[PDB]
Amino acid sequence: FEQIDKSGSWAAIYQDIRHEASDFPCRVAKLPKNKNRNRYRDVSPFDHSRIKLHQEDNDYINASLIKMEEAQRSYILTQGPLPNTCGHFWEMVWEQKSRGVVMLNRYWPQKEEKEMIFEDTNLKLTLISEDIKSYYTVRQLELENLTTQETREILHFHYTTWPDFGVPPASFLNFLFKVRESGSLSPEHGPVVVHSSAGIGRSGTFCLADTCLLLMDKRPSSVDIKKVLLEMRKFRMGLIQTADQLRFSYLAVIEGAK
Amino acid sequence: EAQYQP
Repeated sequence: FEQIDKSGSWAAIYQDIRHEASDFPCRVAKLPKNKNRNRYRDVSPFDHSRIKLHQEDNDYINASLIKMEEAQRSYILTQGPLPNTCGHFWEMVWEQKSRGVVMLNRYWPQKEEKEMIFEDTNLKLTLISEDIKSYYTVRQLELENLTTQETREILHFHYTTWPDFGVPPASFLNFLFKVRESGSLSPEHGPVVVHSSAGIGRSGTFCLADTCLLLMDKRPSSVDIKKVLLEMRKFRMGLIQTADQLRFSYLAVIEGAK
Repeated sequence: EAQYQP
C-alpha cells in the first residue's frame, strides 16, 4: 500500500526477485525430440509442474501448472501455439477440463461459417459467438473431440492491446473481472489456460494480480506481493518480465482492493 | 529459437 516510490528502487526489487527466483531442472523441454515444440529457447517448463499430453508417442507441450494452495486458484501457463502446437494446445485444453482461455498476446476460427479441424489431435473447433470491446475481445467457442463426439464449450478472452513488455490499469481489471464473472476461474472447472507469447511476462502480471486480489478477501494487509510471486515463480520460471510490469501488478492489486 | 528475454 506504500509507494516505494520516491526512492525509485523498483529495479532493485526486480533484481532481487529475478535473482532469488529458484531455478529447477528442465530435462524434457531440452530433448532433441522436443526442440521444436518450444517457441523460445530460453523459456521452458519446469519438469515437475509441466503439463503432460496424453498422446502416447510424445507427452510434451510447453505448459506449466501453477497451483496456489491457499488462494485456491490454479492457472495453466503456456507459450502461444506454434504451427505444430495448435492441436496440442487444444489437446491440453480438452485434457485438463479447462473452460476458459486467456490470450494477452497481440488458432481460432474467424468465421462461424467455417469450422476448424486438427487431424493431429482429432479435435474440432467452431466459433459460436463473438464480442468486441475496445480493450479486449471475447469469443464463445465449441470443442468436440471427434472420437468421443462429445462437445464441451470454451470461453476465449483476448486482451487485444498489451505491448510485448508493456502495461498492461482499469481496463486490465475490467478484463480480469470479466473472466472471473464468466466462471472460468471457478474451481469446478479445470485450470484456465493463460497465454502470453511465451507465457511469462504478461501471464505473470495477469495471474499475479488476480491471486493477490483473492488473498485480501481470504486473509487483511498481511499479504506480500513478493513471496507470492517468488512462490508463483516456482512453478514456471521468469514470471513478470519487467520492473515496470511488476510495479503494475502491485498497482492493479492496490486499485483492485476497492 | 529467438529469446523472449531482453
